[PDB]
Amino acid sequence: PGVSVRDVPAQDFINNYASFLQRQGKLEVPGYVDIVKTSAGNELPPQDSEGWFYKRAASVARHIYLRKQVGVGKLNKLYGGAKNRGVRPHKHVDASGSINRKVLQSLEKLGVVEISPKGGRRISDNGLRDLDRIAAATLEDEE
Amino acid sequence: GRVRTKTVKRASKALIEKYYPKLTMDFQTNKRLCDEIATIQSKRLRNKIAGYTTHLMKRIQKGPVRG
Amino acid sequence: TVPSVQTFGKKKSATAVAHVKAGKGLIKVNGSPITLVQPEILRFKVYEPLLLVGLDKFANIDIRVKVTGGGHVSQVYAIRQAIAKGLVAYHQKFVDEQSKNELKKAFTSYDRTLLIADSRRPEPKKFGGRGARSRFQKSYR
Amino acid sequence: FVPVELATTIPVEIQQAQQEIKLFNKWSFEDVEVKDASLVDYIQISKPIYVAHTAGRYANKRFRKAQCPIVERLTNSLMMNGRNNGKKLKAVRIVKHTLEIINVLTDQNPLQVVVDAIINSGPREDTTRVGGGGAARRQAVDVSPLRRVNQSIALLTIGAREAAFRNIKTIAETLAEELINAAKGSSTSYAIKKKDELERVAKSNR
Amino acid sequence: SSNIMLVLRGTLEGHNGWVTSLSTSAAQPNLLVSGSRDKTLISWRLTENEQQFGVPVRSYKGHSHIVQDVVVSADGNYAVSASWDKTLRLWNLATGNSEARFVGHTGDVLSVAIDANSSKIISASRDKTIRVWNTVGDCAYVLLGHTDWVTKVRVAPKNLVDDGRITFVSAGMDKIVRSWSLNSYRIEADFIGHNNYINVVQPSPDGSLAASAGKDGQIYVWNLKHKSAFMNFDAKDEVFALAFSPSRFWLTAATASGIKIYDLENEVLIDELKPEFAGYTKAQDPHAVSLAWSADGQTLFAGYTDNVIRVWQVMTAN
Amino acid sequence: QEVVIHKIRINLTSTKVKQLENVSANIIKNAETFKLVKKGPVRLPTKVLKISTRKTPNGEGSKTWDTYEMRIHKRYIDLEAPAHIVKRITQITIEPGVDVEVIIAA
Amino acid sequence: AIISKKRKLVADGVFYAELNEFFTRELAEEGYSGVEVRVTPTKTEIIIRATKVQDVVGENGRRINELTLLIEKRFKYKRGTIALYAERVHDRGLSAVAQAESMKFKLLNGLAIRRAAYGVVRYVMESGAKGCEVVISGKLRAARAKSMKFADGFLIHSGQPVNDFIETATRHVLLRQGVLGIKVKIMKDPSRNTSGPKALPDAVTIIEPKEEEPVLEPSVKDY
RNA sequence: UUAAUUGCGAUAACGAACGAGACCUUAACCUACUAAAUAGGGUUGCUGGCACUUGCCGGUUGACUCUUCUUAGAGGGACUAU
Ligand SMILES: [Mg+2]
Ligand SMILES: [Mg+2]
Ligand SMILES: [Mg+2]
Repeated sequence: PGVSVRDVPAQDFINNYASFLQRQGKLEVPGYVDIVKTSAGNELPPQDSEGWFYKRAASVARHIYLRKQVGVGKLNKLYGGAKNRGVRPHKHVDASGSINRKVLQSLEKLGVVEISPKGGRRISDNGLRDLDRIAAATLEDEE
Repeated sequence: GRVRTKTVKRASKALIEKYYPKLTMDFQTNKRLCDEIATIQSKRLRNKIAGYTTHLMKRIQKGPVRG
Repeated sequence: TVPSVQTFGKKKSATAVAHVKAGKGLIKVNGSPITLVQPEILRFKVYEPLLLVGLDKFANIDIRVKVTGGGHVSQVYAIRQAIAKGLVAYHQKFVDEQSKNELKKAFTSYDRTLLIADSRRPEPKKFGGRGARSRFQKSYR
Repeated sequence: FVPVELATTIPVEIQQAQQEIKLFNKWSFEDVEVKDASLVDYIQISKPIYVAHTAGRYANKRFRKAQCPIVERLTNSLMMNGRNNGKKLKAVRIVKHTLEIINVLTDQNPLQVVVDAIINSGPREDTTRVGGGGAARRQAVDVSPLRRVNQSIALLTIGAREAAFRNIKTIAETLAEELINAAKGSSTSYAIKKKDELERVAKSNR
Repeated sequence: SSNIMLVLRGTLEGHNGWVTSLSTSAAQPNLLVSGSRDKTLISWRLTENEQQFGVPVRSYKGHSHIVQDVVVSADGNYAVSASWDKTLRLWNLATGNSEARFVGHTGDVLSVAIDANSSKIISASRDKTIRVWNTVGDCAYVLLGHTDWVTKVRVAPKNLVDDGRITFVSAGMDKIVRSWSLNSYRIEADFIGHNNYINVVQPSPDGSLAASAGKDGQIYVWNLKHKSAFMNFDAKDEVFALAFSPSRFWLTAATASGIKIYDLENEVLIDELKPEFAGYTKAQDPHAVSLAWSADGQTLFAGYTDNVIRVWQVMTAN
Repeated sequence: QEVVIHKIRINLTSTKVKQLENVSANIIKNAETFKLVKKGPVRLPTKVLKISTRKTPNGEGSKTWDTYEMRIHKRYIDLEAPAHIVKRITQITIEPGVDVEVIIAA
Repeated sequence: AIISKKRKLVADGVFYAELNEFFTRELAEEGYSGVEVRVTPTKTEIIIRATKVQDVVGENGRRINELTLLIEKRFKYKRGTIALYAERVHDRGLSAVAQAESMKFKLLNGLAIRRAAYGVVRYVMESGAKGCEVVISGKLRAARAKSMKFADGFLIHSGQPVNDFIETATRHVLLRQGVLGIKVKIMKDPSRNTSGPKALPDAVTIIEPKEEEPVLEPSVKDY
């Protein structure tokens, strides 16, 4: 009857997207991978190391698909959490913005994410198609 | 918790005394009657009075009552 | 022109507006199908308006729910409430009364919150305390 | 009997668990007998619930606590200790796990086992601190069914919590073990031991 | 008296309040539109299967207070209700839709009355005034009748050939029953007779007979086409509703005790109706609020305070 | 001559509710009299201005607080008319306490 | 121009308060009671209520004009955008502030305090008020200070009908040994209200029924 | 008896006032009104992706209309009702 991303278990979809990205090789890794925090209020870099920036990218793409217009600050806000400030109560701290920006740039390069009027970023038609395909694949796997 | 004050009960009694014909049984009608006749300032107070009157009426249809 | 009604569900702060339409049998929450929602352990709450009265009523009714406010659990509850309302509303409007009554009975017997929206609401905090009733630690030395 | 699909197609499992039996987490609330005269009407079962999470207005009146599904009560009890406090989803999950464990071991309905545990960890006679002046001497006294239920519920939870304090044995497993001990009156369980002690004390004081 | 020993058949249940009015349509026999205190309006259709003499079809949720009096149109498509929320609503029966909202009354609307053409509506309210409406939602004649409450307005049927004037009687908490005409557009006669307070003034299938009753515990029948004084019955208790039948010169009156049935001019006070209830102490008991006869003269429909609509049937002794 | 229909937005702000309502009613009446293109008196969410003060001047005592709150009623009305007519409408129907405000033109 | 709406409102209030303060400071001998502000098109309308109107007026534009000028200097308006109007305080006894002022004046003059209080009470009564309460706090003979309390009539104390009917006034009187404080309450008649509720919320009065001679057997009036 | 000198009562006291209560603000309900491109929807234009039959998720203040959710005016509603 028809498939879209909105109809898929989310985590699984994300995983699939990541896998696809890996297969491609195409994205542009800036080379901050295996050095950086992801969120500036964290005790550790990723517990996968080799990759998961792909995963992040996929997640971002999914988010974009879900919404209309998405920016960098917003992304940071979404992805950041509660920093342990010592013997002091926790606070919401925005994620590493540069990484997000890089991801966005990569997406743009690929042809998935597109700069929009008003401000921020939306989805490209090719990108949408790709997403749909991924969703379909996921569904098939589930079946 | 719910025990009615002088300003409810006395008023209700007075109403009953004045208007036993045409102040009958069910609540809504009684309330309406109260609204018509008595110069009650608040709504809630009026409602309370009406309720009390209804109660009194109910009590009446089982024998006479003091005061 | 299609037979359709607009029923809501409310819990705490959360509101879920469900549009019940004539057609094929769609149950969608924020655009995503009923099969998801995903606090996951509370997935069966959202199923309770479906399975308590049966999928037989759902063959012609299409439900599109938009959920805003509250938390997650609350949102789920609201959605459930909306779903419960919607079918009943439809029955009242475009089907028949007996059926509606039956549905109500089915709902009412298992859980109260499905039709009657929950009474409870946050008590305001007042001074000299952390919460609404709980005061600070008084000390006499 | 009869699977009919819609526009948004539902998984088969859900369809299966529908009209005939209103199953709990994924098995029947039916069978499961209250095998005790007294503690009937004070252990709920009967009304078939799907999740151990209802909204509930159970502390409103007086005996609104008694009309609450026992699973829910158990979950609530589990919810305790301030670090854990709130977070009922977690409690529910734990309960589910426990149920699964019970199903795995000695079969039966896990619900039945739970019921048995509840029955067999509620003390029959308690002692109140009545001095007749101020002396710490105690008096032998009968116990309400509701009270018996409540204490039983508490005790098992407490035991589970204790077990969980520095352990690989995730709370759920511990809880299941406790339940097993209770249903088949063991004295290796904590709650049961406590109950026994209480009984002994009562006997002494009488 | 003679033959007809009335038998309880069904107890039609599906309400959560006092069923304050019921009416069968002037042409169609199978419909019975029940209005209640729970703001609803349930349409019942005659089935004649086991106990269920009728099952619910359509509930008309669209009022904020008591639905007090309901009158069906000439045929059986429109149903007009009078509510305690100062308005009236015109309903389409097969649909589940409302049509017209009647704004004007500065007080809770008690009784509605539609004409034999279903052209000119007229309504009485706890307001001191009676109003003329049409099938759009528009005010015509505003009757400045009584100095106290108006309670019941029902339009009388006429056969003897045309006048240009249709006639009705206005009950009140004013002690005075008053007849009007509408196209002199004004008064016919004042039927001063009641000592206490009037609840119901009901015209018959005759037209020249209209019974008046209330808290008085008495039933003062009035002659309309001669404009003159007539019969006065005792009923002991307050009369909640009056009903004539297309069966005889019957008069069925709902008292505070139960339901008392009389012959009109050969004044015999015959049959009483009282059902059973569970529990109960002294002078309470659920009394019938409003009763309707079917156009056949076959079935008594009795709406109770206990939410139930009890159906009584004609059963001859031999 | 003058009659070219513009886009007119009129703001009303006060602390007194009744007065504001009266003003609104007056405006509507005026509109009716002039029978023009009308958008209703759209009501904006009332703004409660909060203040918290220790009841004490000195500081000694049981720490008791005040909640001095001032509620603002803001309501707008949209009209399509010539400006002169609007001016005429708004030059009268002024009650003390209510702030009458005109945007005027698109 | 270009200031937040809530903020603007706040500022207005502040301005009003300031004006009131100024009036209290200046027009004490004239017996100032109340100010009204009307921000109409072009001009701001300040209505003053004082006991001595003539004095306020001056040499028909001697004192009032000066006041206007001062106002202009202060809040920065154009010469012709502020107008002042002195008025009669209708019933001086029903105004608490006025009463307080009078009391203060009396004290200054050197009247017996108790006597003065009594006089004030009498005046209030005459004015037709339901109740008066006058508290005079301070050192009234001897160093150890005491608040004397002179009262008559009704009075309420608790609830929302307090801000409805009870009018209050507090003025501190300066004397060469220490400060007095004069606190005056007036309970206005609920029936004589103009705008608002016309009674105390608890007061329920029922109307009387009319006489009946009803029965006397049917009969019909015909037309 | 009640949260209460709150009442029922008993009674050289009788009827009253302040306080309590009433009140007011707020929080709850309103498919009943009065409304909205500074709230939200519906159809429908154009339009993006889908399965590819009609059907599903979208982007656009392109139209037209609606007020359930929204805000907030006027009301109603509970009086321990049955
Ligand atoms: Mg930590
Ligand atoms: Mg008081
Ligand atoms: Mg108080």
